[PDB]
Amino acid sequence: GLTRREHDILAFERQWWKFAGVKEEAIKELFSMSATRYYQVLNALVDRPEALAADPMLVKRLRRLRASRQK
Amino acid sequence: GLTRREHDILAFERQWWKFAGVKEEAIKELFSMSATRYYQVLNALVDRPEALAADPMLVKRLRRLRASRQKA
Repeated sequence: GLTRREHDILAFERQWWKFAGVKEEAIKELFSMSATRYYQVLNALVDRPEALAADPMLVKRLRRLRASRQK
Repeated sequence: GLTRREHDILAFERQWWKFAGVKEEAIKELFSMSATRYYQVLNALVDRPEALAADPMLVKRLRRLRASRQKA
């Protein structure tokens, strides 16, 4: 039943899912922490003005993603 | 005012944020469709019975990621 393009979308999408699988591992091995605690730290850090100075483009978009899940 | 771990966390996060950008561009060049219409097709496709059968874990995470994105 799956069309060719439906087959290709799923296969393409899955590759981004296996990326999520490496990031979890990379967090565990790079900083020696759970993925959950990593995002708790990222949460707190994003609102610090010092983080904004460091990478202005990145934390502006992290802030926008934050504000769209609540508002 | 940033510690070493905090600067590294932000650099590490920058790489994955750059990945999401490349995914959008890949959506537009490969499938020649806008990102929003891609997720329309993708999300309508999860409800299709043959998609659940062909791959259990992908749609199950995709089903579980929109259910959570909706419940609150």
